[PDB]
Order: sequence, then C-alpha cells, then structure tokens
Amino acid sequence: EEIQDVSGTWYLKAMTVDVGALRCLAGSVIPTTLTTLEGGNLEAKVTMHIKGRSQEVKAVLSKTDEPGIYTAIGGIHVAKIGRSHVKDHYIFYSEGCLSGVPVPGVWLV
Amino acid sequence: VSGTWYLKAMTVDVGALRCLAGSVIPTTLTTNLEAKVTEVKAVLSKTDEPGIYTAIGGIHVAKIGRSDHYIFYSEGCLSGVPVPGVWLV
Amino acid sequence: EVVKFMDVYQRSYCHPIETLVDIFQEYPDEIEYIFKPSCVPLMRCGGCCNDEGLECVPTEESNITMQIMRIKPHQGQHIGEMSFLQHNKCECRPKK
Amino acid sequence: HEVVKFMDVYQRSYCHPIETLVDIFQEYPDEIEYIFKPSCVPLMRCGGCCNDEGLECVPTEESNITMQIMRIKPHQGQHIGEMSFLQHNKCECRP
Ligand SMILES: CCC/C=C/C[C@H]1C[C@H]1CCCCCCCCCC(=O)O
Ligand SMILES: CCC/C=C/C[C@H]1C[C@H]1CCCCCCCCCC(=O)O
Repeated sequence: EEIQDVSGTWYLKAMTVDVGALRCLAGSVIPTTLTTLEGGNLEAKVTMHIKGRSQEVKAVLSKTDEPGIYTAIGGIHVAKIGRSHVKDHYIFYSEGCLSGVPVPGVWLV
Repeated sequence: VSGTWYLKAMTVDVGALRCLAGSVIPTTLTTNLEAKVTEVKAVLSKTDEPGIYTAIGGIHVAKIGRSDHYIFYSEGCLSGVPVPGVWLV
Repeated sequence: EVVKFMDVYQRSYCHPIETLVDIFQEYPDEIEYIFKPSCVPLMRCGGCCNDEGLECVPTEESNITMQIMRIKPHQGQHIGEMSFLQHNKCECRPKK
Repeated sequence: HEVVKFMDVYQRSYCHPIETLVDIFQEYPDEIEYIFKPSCVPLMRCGGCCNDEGLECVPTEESNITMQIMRIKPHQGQHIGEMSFLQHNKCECRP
C-alpha cells in the first residue's frame, strides 16, 4: 500500500533549495518521504548532496501550473521505473531539459 | 513443406542410420513430394511405407529464417542415447 | 520517429531479456560435442543501472529444458533434453 | 510447456535481429567524458547462431533510430538531446 498516482506531469510550487540558474532538474530517486497534501498537491523530500556534503531538499508539486519563479525549469515529468519491480522508485525530468544544448542542471542519483 | 512427412524413397544408403537430420536449402520441391538437395533426391508422403524406413521414423520439417531454408529431423533421433545418424548441412 | 526519454529509460533499465547464449558457455566440459543449434535463447539479466557503481544481477533463477541435437564424437547423435538456467528477476546492486 | 521442442529451439536461436541492450559508449567510444542516462539503449542487432563454422550472422538491412538521451557534461551542464543509433532489420548467415 503506497501513495498512488504519482506518475504524470507536475509543476513546482515551492522548493527548499536555490535553483538559481537551473533549467534542467532530473534524476532517478526513491524519495525519503512523499506526502499527499490537502487538495491533491504532493510534497517530496529527497536527501541529496549540494556543493559538497549531503542535505535534504523538499519540493511541493501541483497538477496546476502557477505562472511563477520556476518558469525556466518547466513542468516535471515523473514516471515509476516499472522494471524496478513494484513501489516507489521514480524517474523524472523537467521541460527545461529539452534543449539542443547543455543547460545548467542537476541529476539526482 | 512443413509438417510430418514419411519417407517413401530416397537416394541414400540408410545403412545402420536411425537419426536423419540437417539444415538444407533444396534445389527442388515438386509433386507426394520430391526434394532434390546437392546430389540427393528423396520422395515423401503424408502416408506410411510398412517395414522400410521404420527405424528412421517420420520426418519432421520446419522452415527457418524470417521471411526455402528447412531444418528436419527423423523420429528415430528421439532417443535417450546416441544412435547412428548424420547431420546434413 | 524519435524514442522519447522516459520510454528509452524504462526499456533499458536492468531486467531479464532474451539473450542468445552458446551452449558451450553453459556446458564447458562438453566442448567435445557438436550441438545443433549451437546457441539457445535464455532470459538473462541485461540493461543498465545508470550508475557506474551498480551492476545488474539476478535475484531469482529457474530452469528451462530444451531439445538439442547432440553429436557425440564417434558415437552417433540424438536429440537430448538439456537443462539451462534462466533469470526471472534482477536487481541493481554494488559492484565488488 | 515441459520442454521447448527441437524445431522451436532451432527457429528461436537461428540468426535474426534481436533486442540487445547496448552501452552508449560502445557506439560513441570517444564520448567517455560524458555521463548518459540511461547509459545503454535497446537496439535490434543480428544475433543467434548459424551452426556452421563456415558462416556468420551479419546484417543485410540496417536502419537508424533516434532516441532522447540525458547527456551530462559533469560540472558544466546537461540536457536531453537526440542521439542516433544503428539498428539491424534483416540478417543472414554468410560464408
Ligand atoms: C516523486 C517525485 C520525485 C521528485 C520529483 C521532483 C521532486 C524532487 C523535486 C524536484 C527537483 C528536486 C530538487 C532539485 C535539487 C536542486 C539542487 C540544486 C542545488 O542545490 O544546487
Ligand atoms: C524439405 C526437406 C526434406 C528433406 C529431406 C531429406 C531427408 C531424406 C533425408 C536426406 C538423406 C541424406 C542422407 C545422406 C546419406 C547417409 C550416409 C552418410 C554416411 O553416414 O556416410
């Protein structure tokens, strides 16, 4: 039993790290915590490693786009890695990654 | 040409042979069925020939390759121990 | 037309895939026989874990039995049933 | 079934294109400073056996396929870009 319907297209509403110049946010993660918020928004905590040692980042994602501060990043496409058996291993990437040239980004491992 | 065929006649010395098999591209395949493969000729039917090829058994034929290459084996190949035979390549 | 990123990633990720394996690799003490066919299709762990520190390896195996023509030096030939190992499930885990 | 019968084994093993998961570095060997995700791709390639040391299984029809791959230049930038790969559509056993 786990939170269902995480696969799909989501938009960042808030994130706890500075994504400054970033346009391409992507990765392959088992979230440290995933929470359904009152209204159907999702909050993800992922425990990563910024500019050195290891930190936990929270993001709140919504099915509705807010013309806002994350526009360069674009919609976040999320899919379960179905060949990782069952459960909670996801791949994601943002729309800003679709570019003929490299753009500033992060890959979460 | 796939399916079981039983041997009616062929231009080969059966000798002690019980297991006939191989992988072939026939030169010809006319009508019964004569097959010609270099040279070896053989005739075959969906029907039996009492007491003559009986140790060799029926001949199972299937087409190989993804869209005239056949492989075949005789029923006598279906033994728990090795038996006299040949592999026609 | 272009294969989209998520489709490539899902298709390539570590899992069991039909792999054509030489029977002499499975039966290396039988390299004096001739086998027909000489290779067999076996489900084996394949694909990528997308991290140079991880390797794609089996977690569950099973047996499959196949009729093979076995040509024994100087003793004739027959179809014999030969058993082979298959992978049913795979994982990505550390190399070393 | 209990056993895979002989003609089925032969048909399934005989020279033909088969899905193969190929490391991207094998196809782009000088791009070893990049990290790709995924790191391998599914390509149809001639495989299986010709059962006759006189013969090798080789392509007679090939096609190119384009796939979106995440290409990472570490500490520089990343993006999904299109990469071309060669596939095989038809094979044969030749001398
Ligand atoms: C279940 C969905 C898995 C997660 C999807 C997206 C959630 C992870 C949030 C989106 C991006 C993750 C935050 C990116 C970290 C940026 C790091 C930049 C920096 O510190 O320099
Ligand atoms: C559509 C293909 C059907 C093919 C049928 C060919 C089968 C009739 C068998 C052909 C016989 C050839 C046998 C070779 C002679 C055996 C002697 C060899 C030896 O041991 O010295």
